[PDB]
Parts: sequence; structure tokens; C-alpha cells
Amino acid sequence: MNQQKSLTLIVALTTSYGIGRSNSLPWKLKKEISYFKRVTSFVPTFDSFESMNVVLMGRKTWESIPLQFRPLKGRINVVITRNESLDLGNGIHSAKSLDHALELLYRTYGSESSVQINRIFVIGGAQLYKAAMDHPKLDRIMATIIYKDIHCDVFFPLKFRDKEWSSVWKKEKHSDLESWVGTKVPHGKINEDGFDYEFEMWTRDL
Ligand SMILES: COc1ccc(OCCc2ccccc2)cc1Cc1cnc2nc(N)nc(N)c2c1C
Repeated sequence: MNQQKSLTLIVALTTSYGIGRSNSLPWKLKKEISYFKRVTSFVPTFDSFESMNVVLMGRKTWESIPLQFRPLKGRINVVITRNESLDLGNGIHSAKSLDHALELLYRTYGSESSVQINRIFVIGGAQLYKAAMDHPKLDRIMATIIYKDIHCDVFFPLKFRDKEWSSVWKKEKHSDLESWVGTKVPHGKINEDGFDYEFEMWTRDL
């Protein structure tokens, strides 16, 4: 045991693979954020007495999130940092890598435990995205594609939507996206604050 479950990466990015600027996101999309909350939060139903999803994130993403929203509620938060800091505080959870995080989670949230783990999401940092992309259990990318090359200075590390990666990563039908996420999701382009964007789900075989 340690690799029972696959990982899912969730990310909002520009057609240039832009994901961030200054330790923020150079867009403010309140319906996007709300999709993120619903996806990372949703647990199939018979399960939802025991079950919680996990969000894994890098230190600077943790720092990036406005203090009033940390830890992300109704999810198990784990911050991944090669320098066991710290910063705690409210109950929460550090590991020096993706695999140390998974080991900590499996130790902490066992069959015995009152809380059980449902799905595990990597929610960013560029650096943790790169670790997740290299991990043999990552098989799923929930991507919000922002159709505007907004200036960014932090980039998603692998062009998964590009021709070079297209025998590995496949974009799924929208009905399958709605299935996975268990609700209606808007199809096609959405316009908030002068940006068109759309939700995609991509997968690869393990
Ligand atoms: C600065 O990154 C923020 C900033 C604020 C924020 O607010 C959550 C609380 C809230 C609730 C209700 C309204 C407003 C705020 C969450 C994030 C992380 C985020 C956002 N979209 C995200 N979207 C995608 N596609 N992927 C992510 N990984 C992601 C991630 C990590």
C-alpha cells in the first residue's frame, strides 16, 4: 500500500500555459473559483459520511490563498515544502514531497479512521505541478482554459494540450466531465470580466 489511488491535477491556465504572475492569478473569475471549490469538494453520496477529498499544494500556493480561505474547507489540506517550516496552523499538514504526503495521508486516514480519503487533488504550484506530471499515479487533469494570453510569469510545466503530447493526453467528452464531477457543468465558452474560458478534462493511461 501507498499507491492505491490515482491523483488528479486541477489548474486554470492560458492558451500559452500561463498559470500565475506575482504569487497571484492575473484574473479574478468568481465562477471559475466556484467550479474549483465544487470539483475539489465533491464526494459521491453513500460515501459522504466518512469521505473527504484531499488538496495538495505547494507553500507559495498556500501563501497565495487569502488567509480567510485557508485551510480550504471541507477538504484535507496538505502543504508540500522541502523545508519542514513551519506555519501550521489550524489542524494542518505538511510533507516534503508528493510521495511523503501520500504516505502521511495513508498513515493518518486509515481504515480505522473516522475520516476516510476520497479523491486526491494537486492544486498547484508550478513546482508541484511538475512533480505531479512526473508521478506515475497522475492520470487526470481538470483544466480551465482561459482564451487570452494574459501576461504571466509562472507557467504550467508540460504542454499537455499540444500535438507533441496528444498520444498521451486525451481530452474527454463533456458528458464524461459532468459525470466525473457529478453535476451539470457549463459547456463551451464562459465570459467573466472580458475573458472567454472553458472547462476541460484530460486523461492519460497509467
Ligand atoms: C489565488 O488562488 C486562490 C485564490 C482564492 C481562492 O479562493 C478560494 C475561496 C473563495 C471562495 C469563494 C469565492 C472566492 C474565493 C482560491 C485560490 C486557489 C485556486 C483558485 N482557482 C483555481 N482554479 C483552478 N482551475 N485550479 C486551481 N488549482 C485553483 C486554485 C488553487
